[PDB]
Amino acid sequence: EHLKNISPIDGRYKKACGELSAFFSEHALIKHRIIVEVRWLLFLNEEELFFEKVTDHSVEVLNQIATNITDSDIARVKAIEEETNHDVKAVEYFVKEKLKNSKREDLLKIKEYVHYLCTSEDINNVAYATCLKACLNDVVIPCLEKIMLKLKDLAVEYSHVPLLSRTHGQPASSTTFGKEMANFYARIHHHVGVIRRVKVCAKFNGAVGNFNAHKVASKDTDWVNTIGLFLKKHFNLTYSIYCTQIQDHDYICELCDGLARANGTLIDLCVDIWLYISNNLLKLKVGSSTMPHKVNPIDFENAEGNLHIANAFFKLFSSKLPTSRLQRDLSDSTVLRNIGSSLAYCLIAYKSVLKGLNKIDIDRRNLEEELNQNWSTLAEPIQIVMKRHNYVDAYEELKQFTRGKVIDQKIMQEFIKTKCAFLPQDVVDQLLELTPATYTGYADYLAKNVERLSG
Amino acid sequence: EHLKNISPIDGRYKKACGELSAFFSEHALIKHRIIVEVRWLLFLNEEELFFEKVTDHSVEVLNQIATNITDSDIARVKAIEEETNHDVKAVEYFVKEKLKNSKREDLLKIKEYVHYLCTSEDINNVAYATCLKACLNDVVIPCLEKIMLKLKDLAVEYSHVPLLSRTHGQPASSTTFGKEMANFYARIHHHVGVIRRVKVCAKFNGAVGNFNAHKVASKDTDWVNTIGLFLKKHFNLTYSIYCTQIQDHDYICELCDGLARANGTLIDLCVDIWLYISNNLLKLKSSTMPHKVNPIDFENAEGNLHIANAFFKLFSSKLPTSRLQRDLSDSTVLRNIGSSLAYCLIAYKSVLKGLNKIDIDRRNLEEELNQNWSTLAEPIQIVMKRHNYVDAYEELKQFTRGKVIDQKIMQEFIKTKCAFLPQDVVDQLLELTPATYTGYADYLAKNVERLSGE
Amino acid sequence: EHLKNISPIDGRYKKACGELSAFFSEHALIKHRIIVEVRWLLFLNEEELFFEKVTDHSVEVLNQIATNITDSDIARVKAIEEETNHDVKAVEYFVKEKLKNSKREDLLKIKEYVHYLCTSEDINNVAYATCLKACLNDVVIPCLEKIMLKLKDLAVEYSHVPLLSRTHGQPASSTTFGKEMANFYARIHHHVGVIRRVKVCAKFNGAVGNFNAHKVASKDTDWVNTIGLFLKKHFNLTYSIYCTQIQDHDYICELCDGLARANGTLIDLCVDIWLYISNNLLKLKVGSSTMPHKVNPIDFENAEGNLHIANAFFKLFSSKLPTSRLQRDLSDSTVLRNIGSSLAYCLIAYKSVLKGLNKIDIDRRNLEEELNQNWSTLAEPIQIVMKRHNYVDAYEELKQFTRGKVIDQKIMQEFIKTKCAFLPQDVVDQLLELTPATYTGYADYLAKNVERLSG
Amino acid sequence: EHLKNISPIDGRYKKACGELSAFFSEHALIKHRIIVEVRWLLFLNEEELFFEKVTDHSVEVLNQIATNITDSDIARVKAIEEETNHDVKAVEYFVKEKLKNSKREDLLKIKEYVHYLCTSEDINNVAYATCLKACLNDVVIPCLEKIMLKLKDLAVEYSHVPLLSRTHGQPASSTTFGKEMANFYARIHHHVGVIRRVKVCAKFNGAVGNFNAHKVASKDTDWVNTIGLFLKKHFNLTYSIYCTQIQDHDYICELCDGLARANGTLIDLCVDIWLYISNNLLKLKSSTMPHKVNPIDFENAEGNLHIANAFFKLFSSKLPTSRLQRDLSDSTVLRNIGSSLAYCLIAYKSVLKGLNKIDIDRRNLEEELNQNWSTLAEPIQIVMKRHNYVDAYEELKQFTRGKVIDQKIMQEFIKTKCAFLPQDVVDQLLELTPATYTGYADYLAKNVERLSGE
Ligand SMILES: Nc1ncnc2c1ncn2[C@@H]1O[C@H](COP(=O)(O)O)[C@@H](O)[C@H]1O
Ligand SMILES: Nc1ncnc2c1ncn2[C@@H]1O[C@H](COP(=O)(O)O)[C@@H](O)[C@H]1O
Ligand SMILES: Nc1ncnc2c1ncn2[C@@H]1O[C@H](COP(=O)(O)O)[C@@H](O)[C@H]1O
Ligand SMILES: Nc1ncnc2c1ncn2[C@@H]1O[C@H](COP(=O)(O)O)[C@@H](O)[C@H]1O
Ligand SMILES: [Ca+2]
Ligand SMILES: [Ca+2]
Repeated sequence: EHLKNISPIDGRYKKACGELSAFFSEHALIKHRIIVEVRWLLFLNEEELFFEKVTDHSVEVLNQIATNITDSDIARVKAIEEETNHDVKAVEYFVKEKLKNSKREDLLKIKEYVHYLCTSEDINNVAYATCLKACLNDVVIPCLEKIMLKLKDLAVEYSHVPLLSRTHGQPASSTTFGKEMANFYARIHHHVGVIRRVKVCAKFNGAVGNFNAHKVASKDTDWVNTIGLFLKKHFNLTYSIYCTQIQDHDYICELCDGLARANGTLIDLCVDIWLYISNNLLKLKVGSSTMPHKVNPIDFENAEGNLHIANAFFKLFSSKLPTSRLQRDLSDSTVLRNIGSSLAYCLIAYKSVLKGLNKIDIDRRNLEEELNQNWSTLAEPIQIVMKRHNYVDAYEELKQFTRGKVIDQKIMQEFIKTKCAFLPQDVVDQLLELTPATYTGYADYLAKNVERLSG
Repeated sequence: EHLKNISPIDGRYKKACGELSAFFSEHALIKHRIIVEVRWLLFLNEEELFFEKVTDHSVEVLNQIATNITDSDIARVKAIEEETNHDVKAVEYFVKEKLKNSKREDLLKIKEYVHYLCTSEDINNVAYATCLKACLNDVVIPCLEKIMLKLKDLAVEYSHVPLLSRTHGQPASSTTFGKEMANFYARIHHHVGVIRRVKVCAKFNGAVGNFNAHKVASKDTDWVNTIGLFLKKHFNLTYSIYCTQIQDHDYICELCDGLARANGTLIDLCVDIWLYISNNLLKLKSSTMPHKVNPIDFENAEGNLHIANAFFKLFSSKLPTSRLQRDLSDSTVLRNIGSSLAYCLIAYKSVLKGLNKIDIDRRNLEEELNQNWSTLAEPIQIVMKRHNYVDAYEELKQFTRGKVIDQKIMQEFIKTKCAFLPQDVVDQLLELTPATYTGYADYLAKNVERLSGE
Repeated sequence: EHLKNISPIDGRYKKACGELSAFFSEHALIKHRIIVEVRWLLFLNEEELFFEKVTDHSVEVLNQIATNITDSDIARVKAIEEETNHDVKAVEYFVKEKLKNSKREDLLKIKEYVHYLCTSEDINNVAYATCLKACLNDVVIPCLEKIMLKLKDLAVEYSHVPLLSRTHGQPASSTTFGKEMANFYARIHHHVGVIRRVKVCAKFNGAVGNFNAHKVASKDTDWVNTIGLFLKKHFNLTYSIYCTQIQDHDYICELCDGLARANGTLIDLCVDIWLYISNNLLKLKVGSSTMPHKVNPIDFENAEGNLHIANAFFKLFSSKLPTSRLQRDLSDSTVLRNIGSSLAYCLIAYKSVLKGLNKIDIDRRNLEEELNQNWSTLAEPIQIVMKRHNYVDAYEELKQFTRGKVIDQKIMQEFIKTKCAFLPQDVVDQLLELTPATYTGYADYLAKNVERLSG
Repeated sequence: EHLKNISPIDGRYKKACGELSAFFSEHALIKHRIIVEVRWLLFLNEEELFFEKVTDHSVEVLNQIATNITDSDIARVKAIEEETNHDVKAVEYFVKEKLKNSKREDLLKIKEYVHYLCTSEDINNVAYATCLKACLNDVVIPCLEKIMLKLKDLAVEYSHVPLLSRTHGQPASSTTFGKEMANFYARIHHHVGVIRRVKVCAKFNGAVGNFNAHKVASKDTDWVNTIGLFLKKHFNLTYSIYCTQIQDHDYICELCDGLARANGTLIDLCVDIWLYISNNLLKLKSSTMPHKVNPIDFENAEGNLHIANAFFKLFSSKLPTSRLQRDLSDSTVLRNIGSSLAYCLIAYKSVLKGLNKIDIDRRNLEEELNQNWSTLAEPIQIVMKRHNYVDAYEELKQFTRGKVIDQKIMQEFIKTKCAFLPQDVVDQLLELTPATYTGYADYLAKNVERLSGE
């Protein structure tokens, strides 16, 4: 009866993406807001800006509010939100309540300083930044790196296996299966590196970004330095100093754009794998409800759909998050509640990709037969050699010779024997030893050396 | 506990969109697939194409597999699916086992005909078609029609209330608040009419759309006509004859495009109401300021309409393409139709909540109009021209050079520069104010239902 | 040196789309604005709202301003626009000038009534509506209907030609080449009908949509009825009564969405044709710069790109045109100047599709060999017949029999002979006459009857 | 006559973006392809991989094919293309015929090596890479940097000018005009830094990316290292080793995404300036009203930034996918990179034109602040709390119940409800006004270049 859920995220695919609810769910949002509030009061206590330090034990009681958050804690916040119709204000009340309800006298004194000087977005943006960072570092990017590792394994394992290339869908100079996978490794590797280099930013600046309240409360405090310390020490966050009521969200747009480019590469992979399978060059480990031996690339297909959905959210984010009327409009708040959904679609797709990739094997006989039926792809190296030995208009010579004939091995090798005999005999012999399977350039070297040679 | 859900659809906003799960959830899809399977067998029984009509009571027993589907039945399908890793197959197995266990001879006889001649998409597309049609007809469009009704109520109630227009954000010829709401009514009315006219289509054509199986099974049956009947009689659906393994989905794209255009109009409305409120011209029925009331319903709507539209653009771009006789990437995409409509419903309910908080601020409306006498420049020029004056604009410009234009200056222009006019015309110009220069705004606002057209 | 143009529309592809400049170019916009201004004054003359009718000859002199618009007329408008920095105001001045510069005394009287009561958007929206309507009716939809006719011709011509279907890329029950093309006909036919049914709307309502000026000028005139007459009589346009300073643009969004769905179907076509060619089932009329007999589906590929570009504009339009702050912001004006570009990308793509489709022929031998190597697709009709004669678990019987075997003709027909012998012998004989080429259902009937049977 | 062009890029806005045609037009692409071909042959000559170094003067003659390309040369390539229907092939033919006609023996000898070992995309991708890099470095980014400079000039000049903030469109704690411009400066500075750090990549790897031809032609050459050298020495480009027939285009997507994020920030700015102007707080340096001046530069920018972003979203979604070792659908898409940057340039030039019309309206700024004393609710509560007051919000709410909050009421609250405060603190509260309650807005605005970070 998670089966009665409308979103396939919380419905059909909940098993695939459930680990995300610790980062993104209203429960996790409430939890992290409580933590941010508690950490702020702990920092005010540390700094003694407004009161003398509470007792060592009162500090641990203050801590425990943030380190032991229960389901009932969450229900309590929701209960209060029914009164307030303000979700962050409900958390202030909750934290003050737990302080009132504590034994401690010093804690009863300092409870009025909960949320002191803050605006709601001070709490929210840190909650989101810490959840997003931890989600990507602990769940989403590791899943991407698993796909990357499997592509590298495939690149090395099949580095030598000749494969007929297709440009415009049609036969072209050979590659190897390893090399084609190496190409996807190299791109995913680059995408992961760009994404990991985006800095997750936060701010803590009050009503409109200017420390208005803070300046009145404590005129000799350098609030820019004090907040930078707060965010670094309590959250390991970079501080984006310039903001209105909202953090600008540009780092979210950067991350999402990065993930969206990764997703594009993965869609490219999914469709190529589908096409290799269509052409019977790859086989899948055991399907069709009517044909007993038919096995379909349904993991790649499911992945392709969910990568497109993830990218829809990601385009929405980068398009709408950067704009907010004056010192803010609230339309960004609901949009941001869908960051979790966007990364769920990524995770569903990435896990399907992994499942698909682990099912594939090469079909050597089919790979070989295709290559041996596509001798026309040897046109270029014959011309290249002819030209190296001063032949003029090599392509026209081959064109003339093959005119009105169906090009095959016999014709290509007759062309070498009777039209290239002017070459040194060792060069002629090497032309005669070339096959579409052996004309693969440095595909094998490049495939097995991709870890080292990719930028 | 729904608080641990990742999607805001099933978490924070569950209350606002929960009525959608009867149409769109895996439970709803399972339920409707079972119904399609049962009705196909009922139809084969009616038609006697492959066996003689079963007993009257056996057709009652068959129908009850469809008319009493429980959470238990749903969990059973899911259980079978762990084995099959094929969802529709798991429904075939389920209907068969209900038939095996029925304690009816003639039903044991016909159970091998469950899903006879069908492909899974025959079942899926009818299930989606009926769910989407019912959802729009019963939940989604009536919610849009409630916004329409409120906009028309606002248009009538405030038809006569003058409002300083703004073009490029700056003062322009007056309108009325009711008229500005009538504009949105006329557009939503048009959109709803377009959406209602989209024909919901379905197919039931076997593996690849060609009745391959059907033709072998019963070579003298006119299957085009038989399926037309099946779809109309059992589901009240329009038959789209041409298909591959999949129904083309073009009608879904059309409905989605239509919804997205209505959403764009509603975004236009949300931002304008926000601007009127910002300019203190409307009032509404803040954690720091004691008397501050913010347009948070309209802001929430605005955000959720953008989200619905992201899905809608996705559907319209990806649904139309499928590799050859189909690739399966559409299956997972279609599972998001309910989410897209949940964003709509959340947004529409926020609009309704916001519109019901609206009141005019008459004093601020009047004060603004009374400080924007420069907007009477055009009617003064219009009337000068009517009485054969040449370059009326340059004359007014000449007169106001270096002056800050206000009431005194504009009425001085009329009295001293327009005195050549008939005195009755002079007198009418001198009675004009920005609040009375509203053209047929009041007329158009009151008559919008009657004049908005199709 | 149209080759120095930045847009490929006015550069590389100008030959393909040049007929559009009569509808959409700054030249055409100026031209149609002049016509709208002249027609308004003609209507004021007809109606005698503000002056007694000019002389019969003065009417023809007034007409000739709109029916003889030259390149120098256009340069003159631009010259004036350098002064005004207002493009419509420059047209008012131009029309007044031509009236001043006319002989006529009555025309010298009425020239002050040029643009009388109008706002600039009154002129613009009618200019755009008439250009858009005429462009779609005369150029864009006829090109689409040409593709539709070619698909119908292909559907009928090849209605009988058996073709191995592929679902998930893999073998499935047969169809015919005609039938697959018939499917595209049926969708394009539906799209064209939806698009032709959108009503092109216009308005003519002054500053803010309310007839403010008009009501003061002529209090007893029913302006709603008078404008409806003006738009019908002078332009054959539907009147959208409700507007601000701008016509709402919703009909443009409807048309563009319609074209975008058509484009999606055509992208589906382009990729399917590419895949049939990849699989050597279709051949192209005569390529590769290195392989002498290679001919690539470059027309389909070029079409696929330009359909995506057209759809980018179309998504932009439906997303941004519906919103405009209060009684308008001007950001819609520049957006609308790209309607022409959007339809140029459509026309480039549609002409490439036509060029590609006229190059295709079937490759019967390849079509036949593939079918005859895919006997596994006969699994379903064997099971269907077994079941009709009371066999239980037919699929499992076939599965058991083929276990560990490579399914081929011999195995499938041995299954019929030795596992289906319980069937009436006439049914057994019909099973034994079935081939993948003859198992095509009613594909042939449906393909040749698509004109009549499509909805 | 350019007035007959369909695209506004080459029609109405030709003047604003014409400098782009040197980077992006078919003429520019033809020109750069010729240059790549010539430099490859020059490189084979330097390396002596297939023939001995030609004569000193023959290398001068070869280089001049590249350094003096004319309109005539371009028309010649086009002429050849009518025959070939292959654009790069037409360039091979052109360079060869320049060589055949050169009147040099050693050049007649080596002309068969034009395009040796290459695929057309070897030539195309280097041509695009160099054009895109130069365009961004020389035209596009410097135009963004001019907006940055102006925003910083505004931030400094108006650092101290108080401005009533608006959250949800309604009064909030003050800021300053310079501070609100500093916010945009900091974001554009960040975006420009990201865009500048994208590495422009190229390849030169033959038919399918594997040096198939190269390996057969010269089996002992380290081609990975040789091409690295070619690309760095002749074009100053980074080598992306891994490719199919096509370069992957990922770096184009990254640049485009970066530009699109800068565009979103500039859209945010255009709408905010429009809102400030609407609220009469800024003034600018109408066919009907004689004194009306509209923000048409910002409105034009807003529209063209949406257009640039439509292309950018297109590129990022379609460029990354290519069927197998490539499909040709990317070719026609890449021809639109120049158009996308022309929309950017048009928009950036409109922003610059608008920002240069800006002045503050001090009286209207001051008057608004002086009518919004309710915004001092927070600092009053903050200070009460600091001196141990409990539920300060409820106290102020209690006091203002049923009252329209104004200066008199707020100062009465301080004098009668906050009198328990130290008198110096009371005195400071009584000296606060909404115009002086601006926190560190002035400080942050003046220090933005120094504090915006990377
Ligand atoms: N200025 C503000 N900053 C942050 N949150 C706010 C602000 N004003 C109201 N809210 C609350 O933000 C939440 C927005 O909910 P939603 O639109 O569903 O994301 C509600 O609980 C609002 O009361
Ligand atoms: N040809 C088919 N038609 C319809 N459904 C299918 C087909 N092949 C597989 N399926 C099933 O459809 C479901 C796709 O799931 P998802 O990708 O999560 O939408 C899986 O249960 C597949 O086994
Ligand atoms: N209220 C208005 N209605 C229509 N056009 C206007 C208006 N105000 C200014 N314009 C002009 O519209 C044109 C817009 O140019 P662009 O932004 O390049 O499309 C300019 O010539 C402006 O002067
Ligand atoms: N494999 C290829 N690589 C690069 N260009 C090609 C290839 N095959 C064909 N072309 C040419 O690229 C151009 C594509 O033009 P367009 O579709 O207008 O961008 C045509 O001149 C084609 O002949
Ligand atoms: Ca194949
Ligand atoms: Ca205002």
